[PDB]
Amino acid sequence: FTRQFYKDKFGMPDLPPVDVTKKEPPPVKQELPPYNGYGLIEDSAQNCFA
Amino acid sequence: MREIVHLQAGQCGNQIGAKFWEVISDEHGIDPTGTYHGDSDLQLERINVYYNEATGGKYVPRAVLVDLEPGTMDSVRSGPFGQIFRPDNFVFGQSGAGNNWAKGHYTEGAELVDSVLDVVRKEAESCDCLQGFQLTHSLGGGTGSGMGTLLISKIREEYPDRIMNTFSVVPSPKVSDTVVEPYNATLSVHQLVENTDETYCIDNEALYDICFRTLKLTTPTYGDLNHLVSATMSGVTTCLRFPGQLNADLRKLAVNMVPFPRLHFFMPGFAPLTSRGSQQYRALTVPELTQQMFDAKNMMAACDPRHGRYLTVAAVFRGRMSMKEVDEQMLNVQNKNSSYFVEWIPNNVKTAVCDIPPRGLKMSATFIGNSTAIQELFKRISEQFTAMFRRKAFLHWYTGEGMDEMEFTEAESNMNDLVSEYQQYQD
Ligand SMILES: Nc1nc2c(ncn2[C@@H]2O[C@H](COP(=O)(O)OP(=O)(O)OP(=O)(O)O)[C@@H](O)[C@H]2O)c(=O)[nH]1
Repeated sequence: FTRQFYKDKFGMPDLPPVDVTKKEPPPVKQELPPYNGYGLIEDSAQNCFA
Repeated sequence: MREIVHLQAGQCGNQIGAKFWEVISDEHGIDPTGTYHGDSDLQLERINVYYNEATGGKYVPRAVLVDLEPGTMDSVRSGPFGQIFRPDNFVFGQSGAGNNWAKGHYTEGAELVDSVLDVVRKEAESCDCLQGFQLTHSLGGGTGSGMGTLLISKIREEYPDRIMNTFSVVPSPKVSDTVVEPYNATLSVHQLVENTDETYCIDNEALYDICFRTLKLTTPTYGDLNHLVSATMSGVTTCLRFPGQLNADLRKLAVNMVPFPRLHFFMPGFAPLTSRGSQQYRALTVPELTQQMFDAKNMMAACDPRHGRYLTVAAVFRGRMSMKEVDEQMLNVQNKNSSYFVEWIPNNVKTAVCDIPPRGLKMSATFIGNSTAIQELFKRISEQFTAMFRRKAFLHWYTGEGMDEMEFTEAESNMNDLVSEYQQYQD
């Protein structure tokens, strides 16, 4: 309503809103401490999670 | 020069021969093919303790395989390193094992011992001067026992001046699968102890307990167990091939460990086995190394030495160490449990410090100690043998093969003598 009121009464062109928000990057998940040599390259993954 | 030739016997002598040789080859950077890819000058320099050197830089492992059923030999053959093994050494017979100690000791071996002896003395002549031979077999396993008893018996007179190092798997006390296993064990142990000087006792249950405890992986393969035991053996092997302050000699260990003529049976233990998050959750300090190093749970041979004490102990450590930390930890362990050792020889501990680390982790070690930790094992086998023999079941097979029970009597007699000797010395 404001930006259509201005376009005729005060005769105002377009003024789009500007994103005034604040942002942050994302983090990353914990990976696997590499193959110790004593385990299994696929089962030790499931084992060493939580 | 000092060097060693390997013998793998039985259908688990296969097991471990495969795993052990492949582990060493990966340590030394030899490809699965054989073309040496030199990256560690020292191991290139001292490869001769195990390996001859062939053209173009491949190295025969001076190891010999013995079995009866060609399928297992072909399977290990098919393994990633059967090509680095020998068509030369691939001697084998035609019969079926029958899992029969009697047949193995009298029928089947009677046409294989000849050829295998020819091969082994061929290799002995080929090389300069052995320290001896390491033989990997089973005591409960039928044909492994049947072969190995006769083989060691003959090589005893063949060379009375070398190291007959033997490695044996103890039957799971909870189950032997094969029900004649106690009979095979009582048959074997007599000649085993009579002929050998040093014997390694290992049991499957404790390795399974380790797998639950720190491996925590819940999906183990006997191959993973073999991976462990290969590292175990490598631990005591590293000394000879490596420089720095360390008494490497197996005869050194023998004269520092073996108090009496007939004490031979020893129990292993090893150093950091890294868990799920201990990789980044464990600080590698001599205190914690010794802490886990001398622990009941990490022990994996037979049964908790909580009941008994330790006659004598020996420990070798791989990495950049110094004497003060091992010294002070020795003081602490002596002053902590003044009773838990035998007064029979004060300061019953031996140390060794390999300068060379393993490839990937900084500090490792090997434990080996002689204790009163076999009483329960052979008393167990005593009750089993007595209970099954009192009605002489499963014995007509052996009568057909040509046995009699007087040898059973003398076997159990010698074994009870071992019990009595242990008890009277320590207790
Ligand atoms: N590589 C390998 N070895 C095994 C495995 N499972 C058990 N073994 C053990 O290895 C033992 C020893 O085998 P051998 O020394 O070849 O015994 P044998 O005189 O040839 O005759 P058997 O006792 O009937 O096998 C067997 O009794 C098994 O208990 C496995 O899954 N893989």
